[PDB]
Formats: sequence, C-alpha cells, structure tokens
Amino acid sequence: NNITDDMRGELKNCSFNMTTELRDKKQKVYSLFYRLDVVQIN
Amino acid sequence: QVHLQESGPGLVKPSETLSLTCQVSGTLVRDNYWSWIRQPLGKQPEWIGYVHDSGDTNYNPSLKSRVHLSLDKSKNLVSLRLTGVTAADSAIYYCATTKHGRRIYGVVAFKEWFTYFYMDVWGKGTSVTVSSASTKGPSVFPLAPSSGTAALGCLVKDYFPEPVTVSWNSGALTSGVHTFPAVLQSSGLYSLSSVVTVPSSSLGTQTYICNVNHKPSNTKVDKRVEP
Amino acid sequence: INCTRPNNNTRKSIRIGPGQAFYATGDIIGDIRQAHCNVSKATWNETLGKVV
Amino acid sequence: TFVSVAPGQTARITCGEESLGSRSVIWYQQRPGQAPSLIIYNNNDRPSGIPDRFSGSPGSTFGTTATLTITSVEAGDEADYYCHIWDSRRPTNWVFGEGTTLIVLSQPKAAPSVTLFPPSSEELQANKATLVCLISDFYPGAVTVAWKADSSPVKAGVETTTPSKQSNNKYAASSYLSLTPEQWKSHKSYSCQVTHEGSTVEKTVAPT
Ligand SMILES: *[C@@H]1O[C@H](CO)[C@@H](O[C@@H]2O[C@H](CO)[C@@H](O[C@@H]3O[C@H](CO[C@H]4O[C@H](CO[C@H]5O[C@H](CO)[C@@H](O)[C@H](O)[C@@H]5O)[C@@H](O)[C@H](O[C@H]5O[C@H](CO)[C@@H](O)[C@H](O)[C@@H]5O[C@H]5O[C@H](CO)[C@@H](O)[C@H](O)[C@@H]5O)[C@@H]4O)[C@@H](O)[C@H](O[C@H]4O[C@H](CO)[C@@H](O)[C@H](O)[C@@H]4O[C@H]4O[C@H](CO)[C@@H](O)[C@H](O)[C@@H]4O[C@H]4O[C@H](CO)[C@@H](O)[C@H](O)[C@@H]4O)[C@@H]3O)[C@H](O)[C@H]2NC(C)=O)[C@H](O)[C@H]1NC(C)=O
Ligand SMILES: *[C@@H]1O[C@H](CO)[C@@H](O[C@@H]2O[C@H](CO)[C@@H](O[C@@H]3O[C@H](CO[C@H]4O[C@H](CO[C@H]5O[C@H](CO)[C@@H](O)[C@H](O)[C@@H]5O)[C@@H](O)[C@H](O[C@H]5O[C@H](CO)[C@@H](O)[C@H](O)[C@@H]5O)[C@@H]4O)[C@@H](O)[C@H](O[C@H]4O[C@H](CO)[C@@H](O)[C@H](O)[C@@H]4O)[C@@H]3O)[C@H](O)[C@H]2NC(C)=O)[C@H](O)[C@H]1NC(C)=O
Ligand SMILES: *[C@@H]1O[C@H](CO)[C@@H](O[C@@H]2O[C@H](CO)[C@@H](O[C@@H]3O[C@H](CO)[C@@H](O)[C@H](O[C@H]4O[C@H](CO)[C@@H](O)[C@H](O)[C@@H]4O)[C@@H]3O)[C@H](O)[C@H]2NC(C)=O)[C@H](O)[C@H]1NC(C)=O
Ligand SMILES: *[C@@H]1O[C@H](CO)[C@@H](O[C@@H]2O[C@H](CO)[C@@H](O)[C@H](O)[C@H]2NC(C)=O)[C@H](O)[C@H]1NC(C)=O
Ligand SMILES: *[C@@H]1O[C@H](CO)[C@@H](O[C@@H]2O[C@H](CO)[C@@H](O)[C@H](O)[C@H]2NC(C)=O)[C@H](O)[C@H]1NC(C)=O
Ligand SMILES: *[C@@H]1O[C@H](CO)[C@@H](O)[C@H](O)[C@H]1NC(C)=O
Ligand SMILES: *[C@@H]1O[C@H](CO)[C@@H](O)[C@H](O)[C@H]1NC(C)=O
Repeated sequence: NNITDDMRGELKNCSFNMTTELRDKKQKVYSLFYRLDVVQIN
Repeated sequence: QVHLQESGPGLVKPSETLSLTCQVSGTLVRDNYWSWIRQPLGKQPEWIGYVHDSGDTNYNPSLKSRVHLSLDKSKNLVSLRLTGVTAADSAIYYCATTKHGRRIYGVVAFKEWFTYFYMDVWGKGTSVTVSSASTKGPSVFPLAPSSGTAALGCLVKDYFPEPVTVSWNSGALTSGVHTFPAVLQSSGLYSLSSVVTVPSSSLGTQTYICNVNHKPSNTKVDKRVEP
Repeated sequence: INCTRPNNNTRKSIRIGPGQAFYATGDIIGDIRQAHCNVSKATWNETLGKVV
Repeated sequence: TFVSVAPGQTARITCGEESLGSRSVIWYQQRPGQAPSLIIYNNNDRPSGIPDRFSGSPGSTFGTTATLTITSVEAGDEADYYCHIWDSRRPTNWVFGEGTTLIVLSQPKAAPSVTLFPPSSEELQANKATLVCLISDFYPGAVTVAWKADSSPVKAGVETTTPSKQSNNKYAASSYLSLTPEQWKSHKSYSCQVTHEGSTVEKTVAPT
C-alpha cells in the first residue's frame, strides 16, 4: 500500500517454512495475517 | 491569459549548483501550486517536485537530498536549485501550474482517499546542458563523389557543443541542400554531415566550397570539395 | 445495522500433507479498507431515548 | 512502442502496469518539439478545449491496463502520449510511464535514398576512419541501420541519428561507423544495410 504511517500496518505479509506432503522437503510459502493474530519477538 | 517563461544558465559544470527561474505572468504565485518537470532527450518526463506558497512542498525521493525549491511572492516567480549536478541532470526543465484533485474510492472518514495532481498550463521551457567538457574545434573532411546526377557533400566530425551552421559557396547555391542532424558519439562529441544534389555535368568546376561555422570555438572552415 | 468486510480476499490452499491442507489468505484484490458497521443515527437516538 | 491507425478509424493506447487498485489515470500528449499538454485527467474527464474523441478507461477496473481511446483518428493526433498512474496500492509515481507514438498511415510509400561514403583521405592521415551512411527521401520516419563487415555484422561503433522530416515528406537519418585505418584495410568490403518498412536496401564500399 501507500501509507503515511497512521494506518499502523494492521495486515502483515508473512513468509515462512512449511512441511510438505513428503517428510524431506521444506516449503517456502507466504500468507496473510492480521496484527491481532501475530506477535514479534525480540 | 497565463504566460510562463523559464530562464536559466544553459551550461553547468559538474558538482555545482544549478539555478533556474520561472517568470510567472497573468496570475499570482501565492494562489496556485507550482511544479518542475525535466525531460532527457529521448526519455519520458521525470517529475522533480511541487511547491506551494504557504510552505507546503514535496520533492522527488530519488532527487530528495539534492533539490531545493522556493517561491518569491515579492517578484512573483519560481526558483529551482539543484546541488551536486552530473551528466544525468542534462535535460529540458519545464515550469508548470498545478491543480489538485481528490480521488475517493472507499469511506472518506477512514481516509482511503488520495490526492492527485495534474499540470494544465505549461511553459516554453529552458534547455540545460550539464556537461563538463571544454570546447573543441570541429574537423572538416570533404566527401568526394563515388561512382545524369551526382552527390557531393562535407563532413563535420568531432565537435562540441551544438550547433554548427553549414552553408555552400557563402549562400550562392541554396537548392538541393540537405543538412542532417548531428549525432552524439560515446566520446561526448557530435558529428554531422551535409550533402547536395549536383549535376554530373560540372566539368567546368566553378568553385564549390561549403562554409562551416562553429561559434563556441569561433571556428569558420571553408573546404573545397574535389573528386 | 449493517456490517461489511471491504477487503475482497483470496484463499490459498497450501498443502501441509499428506491429506491435511491449510487455508491461507492470498493477496487482496482491490483497495485496502477496514471492516465497519453502520447504525441508523435516527433509530439509535430514539431507541436510546426510550431506554433512558 | 508504436501504434499505426488509418485516418478516421479508432486508435488505442496502452501505458503503465496492470491496475492493482482504484486508479486515477492522467493522460498527456506531447507534440514533437513542444511541451506536453493535458488531455484526460481522472480516468475519463476531459477539460475545456479537448474533443470528446478522446476517452479513457475507467479507473474502477482491477487487473487491466490503462487504455486511451481516440476516435476519428486524424493526422493532427500524431504525437507522443504519456500517462501518470495514481493507484491506491502503489506509492506516488514520480516518473511517467513509457509513452506511445501514434502513427497516421497516410502518404504511405516513399523509397529511401541511401548513399555510402568511404573515409576521406585526409581523415586517414589523422589516424581515424569513418563510414558515412546518408538516408533521405523516405516515409514514414522509421528505419533501422545494420552495418556489415564482409558478411559479418558490426556490433559496436555504430552511431545513428533519429529521423526528422523537412519541408518535403522526406525524412532525415545519418548512420556513422567509427573505425581505425587498420580495420578499414583489413576486411574486403563493408556494407550499409538499411531496413525501411518491409524492404532493405544494401550498398557496399571497397578500399583502393
Ligand atoms: C456505511 O456508511 C458509510 C458512510 O455513510 C458508507 O461509506 C460510503 O461508502 C461508499 C461505497 O462504499 C462510498 O461511495 C464512493 O463515493 C465516491 C464519491 O462519491 C461521491 O461524490 C460523487 C462526485 O462528487 C464529486 O463531484 C461533484 C461534481 O459532480 C462535486 O460537487 C463534489 O464536491 C465531488 O468533488 C457524487 O456523484 C456521489 O453522489 C452519489 O450518491 C448520491 C446519493 O448520495 C446519488 O444521488 C448520486 O447520483 C451519486 O450516485 C451515483 O450516480 C451515478 C449514477 O446515477 C454514478 O455514475 C455516480 O458515479 C454515482 O456513483 C457521492 O456524493 C465515488 O467516487 C465512488 O465510486 C467510484 O469508485 C468506485 C470504487 O473505485 C468505483 O467502483 C465506481 O465505479 C466509481 O468510480 C467511478 O467514479 C470515479 C470518480 O468519479 C471515477 O474515477 C471512475 O473512473 C468511475 O467513473 C467512471 O466509471 C463509471 C462506471 O460506471 C462511469 O459510470 C463513469 O461515467 C466514469 O466513466 C464510491 O461510490 C462513499 O463515499 C462512502 N461515504 C459516504 C459518506 O457515503 C458505507 O458504504 C456504509 N456501509 C454500509 C454497509 O451501508
Ligand atoms: C473479488 O476478488 C475475486 C478474486 O479474489 C474476483 O474473482 C473474479 O470473479 C469473476 C467472476 O466470478 C471472474 O470473472 C470470470 O473470469 C473467468 C476467467 O477469467 C480469466 O480467463 C479469461 C479466459 O477464460 C478462459 O481461458 C482461461 C485460460 O486462458 C481458462 O483458465 C478459463 O477457465 C477460461 O476457459 C481471460 O480472458 C481473463 O482475462 C481477461 O480479463 C482481464 C481483466 O480482468 C483483462 O486484463 C484480460 O486482457 C482479459 O480480457 C482472465 O484471465 C472468465 O472466464 C469469465 O468470463 C466469462 O464470464 C463473465 C461473467 O462472469 C462474462 O461477462 C464474460 O463475457 C465471459 O463469458 C469471467 O470474467 C474473475 O476471473 C475472478 N478473478 C480472479 C482473479 O480469479 C472478484 O471479481 C472480486 N470481486 C469484486 C466485486 O471485486
Ligand atoms: C501516498 O501517501 C503519501 C503519504 O506520505 C501521500 O502524500 C501526502 O499527501 C498529503 C495530502 O494528500 C500531504 O499532506 C499535505 O500537507 C500539507 C502541509 O505540509 C497541507 O498543506 C496539505 O493540505 C492540502 O491537501 C489536503 C488534502 O486533501 C486538503 O484537504 C487541504 O485543503 C490542502 O489542499 C496536505 O494536508 C502530505 O504532505 C503528503 N506526504 C508526502 C510525504 O508527500 C500521497 O498523496 C499518497 N498517494 C497515493 C496515490 O496514495
Ligand atoms: C527457511 O528454511 C531455510 C533453510 O532451508 C532457511 O535458510 C537458511 O537461513 C539461515 C538463517 O535463518 C541461514 O544461516 C542459512 O544459510 C540458510 N540456508 C540454508 C540453511 O541452507 C530460511 O531462512 C528459512 N526461512 C524462514 C525461517 O523464514
Ligand atoms: C442497511 O442496509 C439495508 C439494506 O441492505 C438498508 O435498507 C435500504 O434502505 C434504502 C433507503 O436508504 C432503500 O432504498 C432500500 O430499498 C433498503 N433495502 C432493503 C433491502 O430494504 C438500510 O437503510 C441500511 N441501514 C443502515 C443504517 O446502513
Ligand atoms: C510498516 O508500517 C509502519 C507504519 O507505522 C512502520 O512503523 C513500519 O516500520 C513498517 N514496516 C515495514 C516492514 O514496512
Ligand atoms: C438525538 O441525539 C442528540 C445527540 O446526538 C441529542 O442531543 C438529542 O436529544 C437526540 N434527540 C432525541 C429526540 O432524543
């Protein structure tokens, strides 16, 4: 988006590793989550 | 209405401070928005930034820390400043009025409405060349006819800067004359040509001489073309 | 009262596997707006005034 | 990019990326050698003085590119058109999108007059050589020059001007090839292949 900074993000575009159907291969997929659903550490 | 006239130096050394002035006529500088737009040769126009009298003013993020704009309400004109210039800033700078509009798509209370600007009244514009290079004299070479008509011309190679006025026999012959636009080489030097359609029956060889003049170097070269 | 979610959304069906699938929100199509609810000012004013 | 439309027909111009949100596209027309002028602001709102022949695609369509429709194409509409994208999903664009040139198909045929001059004898004494390729009497102004060393193409050293018409329909274009006196006496012959519209004229030159 094109935001001044008062929108406070709210929506987050998260990328992460994931387990596929097979045990061996990881999956680098992305999703969308609300700020109230996530929390940052450190 | 409304007449705008831009005015600047035209030539700037590198790492210097370019200064431009946009003379405004027909309206006041306080009751309107003002934008500067530069355009390189053969490129799309690049927005520099917009300025308002009250003190509202925003710049181009790419040229943010180099550009400075201001408005003189006493003389009613616009002034541009660009510190640390290079060869990339060589373009044609226009001054232009700016009208604002508001595009609403959602619920205005929650913001979600963005203001768009558009220029309606442009000026003639000023050309600004920011090239470091010193003045170089042109080198004239004859183009001899190569096997009822025949072609004959000259060659002006490696010169700077533009332009070069080319005549034939001090203007005695004005028909069949075709001067091509110059081309900027990678060296930073231009090179043009001028060819004339001449009768093959020129055995008499009444004197044929193209007159080349280059004012930035005060160089006037008269070359005689012979087969 | 009328409540809406302006953000028309995309479901992304990533497969954790083998037979188990997680549903993830894909990219938004359109504008980024927040959910909201409308209450008729007249209806609410009278309703509150009848309660008080 | 180039768009050629027969006079009186309908012209369409595409600029910028695909729409991601609600847009407010601003169109501009630039006549060669002049300053850019406003045509359509706010998707399809034309200001005073501009005919209704100019229409723009509405900025409520998501996933489509901005489209400028020009009905009743005339010779006067032949110019450069740039667009200013204002999307709610993208940051403020400080750079206009890549413009599009409108071509009016009339006066169609003119065979290009090419002429190839070898380097002069006086230039060779200055340790320099230059092949000159003059192209005139051609319409429309759209040619591409390809040089040849014997049968092998030349990659670098090619400097070509942009077409420019004079009083006549004829356009002007000169192609130069900077070489060294050693390169000139090297190959057997050099060629100047000029491609115009659908045909290609080739003239050669050999040392003495
Ligand atoms: C809870 O409560 C809140 C708060 O009440 C409420 O929030 C409201 O949400 C709605 C939608 O969610 C939101 O609506 C938006 O409003 C935008 C602005 O509309 C208003 O302004 C216009 C113009 O005003 C300007 O111009 C005036 C001069 O003309 C000038 O004087 C003004 O100062 C100002 O500068 C005005 O016309 C509108 O009036 C409408 O409503 C009246 C009733 O109140 C009605 O009588 C009018 O006729 C008019 O209704 C339509 O009329 C004709 C049909 O007869 C249409 O052709 C019109 O376009 C009107 O819609 C408002 O006062 C508005 O721009 C938004 O609509 C555009 O954007 C969406 C999203 O992108 C597009 O999908 C639309 O297609 C539309 O896009 C067109 O218009 C824009 C802008 O002009 C163009 O850039 C586009 O290219 C496109 O135009 C082209 O395409 C169309 C396609 O058909 C074509 O027809 C055109 O010819 C052209 O080619 C959008 O509607 C509202 O602002 C917001 N707030 C309030 C207070 O209401 C929640 O929704 C509530 N929630 C619930 C659940 O209840
Ligand atoms: C909310 O968001 C959602 C998404 O999150 C969005 O979903 C849209 O829903 C609408 C309605 O259900 C969809 O509209 C339909 O799309 C069909 C497929 O569209 C694509 O395929 C077109 C070709 O179809 C064939 O070919 C492909 C392979 O090429 C094949 O897979 C198909 O199965 C089919 O065989 C293709 O032309 C089209 O692209 C066109 O449109 C874009 C602009 O959107 C333009 O830029 C392109 O140049 C091109 O013109 C697209 O890629 C389509 O078949 C279908 O069309 C018929 O039905 C409509 C009626 O619904 C008729 O009016 C029409 O004449 C056809 O008969 C229809 O268009 C849309 O695709 C969904 N979008 C996405 C991204 O999936 C909602 O719209 C959002 N809602 C709101 C309110 O915003
Ligand atoms: C993308 O987001 C940026 C946010 O940085 C946004 O640019 C901002 O635009 C607003 C206006 O929309 C600017 O705020 C201005 O501030 C000055 C004072 O410095 C005021 O004088 C301006 O007031 C005028 O505009 C108001 C807006 O309608 C009017 O209501 C009012 O009557 C005045 O006419 C205005 O408040 C802000 O300075 C910029 N910020 C930057 C960094 O440029 C941009 O518009 C957004 N673009 C899109 C396409 O979403
Ligand atoms: C997803 O997993 C991959 C491993 O396959 C991560 O890539 C490594 O990241 C670490 C730091 O986090 C680096 O030191 C390694 O060099 C990376 N490559 C390897 C191990 O091959 C990736 O960062 C993960 N993505 C996340 C956690 O978002
Ligand atoms: C909530 O929504 C309903 C309908 O979704 C609104 O009822 C409409 O009211 C308008 C008058 O403004 C009528 O023209 C429509 O016919 C009504 N629709 C129906 C289905 O009856 C109602 O006004 C809305 N209320 C609020 C507070 O937003
Ligand atoms: C997201 O936007 C917020 C707005 O306040 C800002 O503080 C934050 O730094 C931004 N983060 C990223 C990753 O863009
Ligand atoms: C309506 O609400 C206003 C405050 O929003 C209040 O002052 C007024 O008394 C209310 N009207 C009635 C009839 O209760």
